[PDB]
Amino acid sequence: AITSVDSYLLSEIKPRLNTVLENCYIIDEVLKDFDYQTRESFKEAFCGKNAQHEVTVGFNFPKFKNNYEAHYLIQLGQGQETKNSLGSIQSSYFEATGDTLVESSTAIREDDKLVFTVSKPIGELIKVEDIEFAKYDNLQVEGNKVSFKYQTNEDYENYNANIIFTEKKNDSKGLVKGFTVEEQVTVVGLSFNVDVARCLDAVLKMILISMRDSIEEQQTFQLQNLSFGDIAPIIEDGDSMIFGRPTIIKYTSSLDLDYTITQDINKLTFKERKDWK
Amino acid sequence: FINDRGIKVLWEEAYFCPCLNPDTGHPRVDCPRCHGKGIAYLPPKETIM
Ligand SMILES: [Zn+2]
Repeated sequence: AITSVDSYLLSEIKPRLNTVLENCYIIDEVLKDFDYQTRESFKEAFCGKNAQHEVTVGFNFPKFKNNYEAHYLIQLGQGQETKNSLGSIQSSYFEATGDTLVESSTAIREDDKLVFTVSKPIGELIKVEDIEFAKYDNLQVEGNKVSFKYQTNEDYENYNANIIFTEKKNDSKGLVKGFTVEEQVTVVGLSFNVDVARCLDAVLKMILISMRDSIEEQQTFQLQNLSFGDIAPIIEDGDSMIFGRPTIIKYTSSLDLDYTITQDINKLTFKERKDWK
Repeated sequence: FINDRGIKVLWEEAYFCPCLNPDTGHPRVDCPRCHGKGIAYLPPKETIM
């Protein structure tokens, strides 16, 4: 697909940041190496459900004033194409497949089959969690349902699973045409307190490490590489300075389009014609 | 002359807050005596400026 690393990072960082900040022992583990007073002051101010201060995330160049006490500024950077395929063919498909998804589901009995229901039509099934079927189990997929023989499996009549699958758009042939790009985004934790900037740096590094395992950047946005700048005053001529430490996140990812092929051939036919010269 | 021409102001005197971290040297961000500024202020004084 076409991709937007900045909007991915914003969407991914915001919930993760919230869920760490609402959970005191995570911060208590992340900041174990800092000075005791720095740790306790940060945990008192920003952390837990009762926290009176708050962190914020957003893109650069807003028209309004931000929470300069603690704010992650996201800042889309450079990139370049790095590797190309022969014919620019990144892949080919017989059935137009959408995004990868993971969904929780439960088995139910139906007509002496077990079935799992999924919210969308299954374009491909990658994994039913914790199950490997035998041929006897007569595994079949149909529409948005996975179906599974009941006879030997009655103990599992309400078994709970996670389905990893991917959507289908439509039944069509085509070529995925495109290339790989290596692209940079900068993130900086702004604070007018230097110890807050240093803690926001630690929290962001933890978040990015945790992010490396996510399906989003396992399937796309691969090879996350991190670089770190000096701590410096970002703005120097207010009533106080604003400090930050930049980090650069670099990703390798595919830019591509679905070139559908309308041509289809369903019968050869043969004829002999005679040359009398 | 100054009392005629100046506006009434409240003046409060700066001092460094004793909440500064004894190692890092930076203010505690949760300090109630100073709201994350390194500088605490004495009670206000009425003056004209
Ligand atoms: Zn203080």
